Amino acid sequence: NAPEVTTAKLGFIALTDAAPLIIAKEKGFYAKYGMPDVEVLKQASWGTTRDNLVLGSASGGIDGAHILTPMPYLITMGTVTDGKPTPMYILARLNVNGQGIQLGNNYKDLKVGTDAAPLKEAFAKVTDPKVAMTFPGGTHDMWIRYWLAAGGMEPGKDFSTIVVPPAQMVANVKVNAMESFCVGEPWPLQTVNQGVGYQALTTGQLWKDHPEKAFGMRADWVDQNPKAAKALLMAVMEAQQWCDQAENKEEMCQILSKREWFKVPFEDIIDRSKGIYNFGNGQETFEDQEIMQKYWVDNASYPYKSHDQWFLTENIRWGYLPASTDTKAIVDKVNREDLWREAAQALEVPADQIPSSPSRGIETFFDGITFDPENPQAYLDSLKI
Repeated sequence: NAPEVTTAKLGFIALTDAAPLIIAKEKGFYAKYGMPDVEVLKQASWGTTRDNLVLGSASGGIDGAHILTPMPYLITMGTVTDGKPTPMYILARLNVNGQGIQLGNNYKDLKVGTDAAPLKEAFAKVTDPKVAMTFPGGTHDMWIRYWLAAGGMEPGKDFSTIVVPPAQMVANVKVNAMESFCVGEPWPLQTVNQGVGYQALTTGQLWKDHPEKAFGMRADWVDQNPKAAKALLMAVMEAQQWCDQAENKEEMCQILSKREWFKVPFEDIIDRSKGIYNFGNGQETFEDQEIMQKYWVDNASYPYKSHDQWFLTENIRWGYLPASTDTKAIVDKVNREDLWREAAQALEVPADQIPSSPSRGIETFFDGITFDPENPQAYLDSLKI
C-alpha cells in the first residue's frame, strides 16, 4: 500500500555507482512511488557515512546509503562502530564492476597490469610504502589487498594500507601520499586525464561482474516503514534499469557532472560509463562492455547472499572479523534478497531476470583461485598470504 512516510535521507559518496540513487531523484522515480520528499545527500567519506548511519535520521544522520557491501555487516556487527552496533539490511546490489587500481607516475616504467609482482622490488625502494583504499574491510581494501597478495606482497610487511575518502584520492596521489590506490569511477579516469598516475586494471578484470555497492538501510527504519522501504526499492530498481541503458549514458553523466552532484568534468565520467578504457602510460585505449559498471544486466541488482558471504570471508582473511564467524548466519539476517524479489515481482523484471537462488555459484578470480560458497574454509586454505 502507501508508504508510511514520504521522505528518507539517503547518503551517497561522489562515485558513478551512486547513479541509481541520484537518477531516482532527478528522473522522478522516488516520486512515482509516493515518496517525493526523499533527500539524496552527499557524504564526505565512508567514515562519515558510517557516522551518519549510526546516528540515524532522528538524531540528524541518515536512514540508508549507497554503500560498500561489507559496511552494513561491519556496522550491524559493530566492529567499525566503537560500541554502537546498529542493525542494517541490504535491499539491493547497486552495481557490479567498475572500480580501479592506480599507480603513481613513479611506476610508469614497470607498466604494471593485473600481475602486481614487479611492484615487490619497487616498493622496497620506498620507506614504509602506503597503498590507499576507501574504508577498512571495504570493497577497495579487499580488491587492492587481493591484487597485491596475488603478486606476493603482504600487508604489514611489504606495504601498509591507509584510508583516503574517494573524492580525495586524486589530490592525495598528487602529493605522493601513497604509491597505489583503489577507488571507484570517476576517479581512475580522472587520474589518467590529469596525468597524475596510470591505471593498472579496472576491477572487473580481477573478478568478473564482481559485487560492489549495496543499497543499505537501517533495519529499524525498514522494520517500521515496510511500505516506504518497498517504494524506495522499486524506485531504485527502475532507476537502475534506466541507468543501465546505452541510450541513457550521456544524460546520466551530464546529470552526475553537475555542481548539484559530483561537480566533476563530463570527460572524466562518460568514457568509462560506455566501457571505453584509457589506462594512461601510453597504453592503447580499448573498449570492453563486459567489464564496465552494470546496474541491471547480468542480474547486477540482485543481492546474492553468496557475494555477501565472500566479503565476510575476505574480511576474515585479513583479520577484520573473527575466524569461524558464522558468515551464513549473519548474511541471512542482513541480506534482504527476499525484499528484492518482492519488489521485482511487483514491477515486471521478467522471470528470467529474477535469480532462482541466492547463490551465484562458484566465483573465479583472475588468478584462478575459486570461491565455492559451500566451503569458504577451502577458499581460505587455498590462499598463500
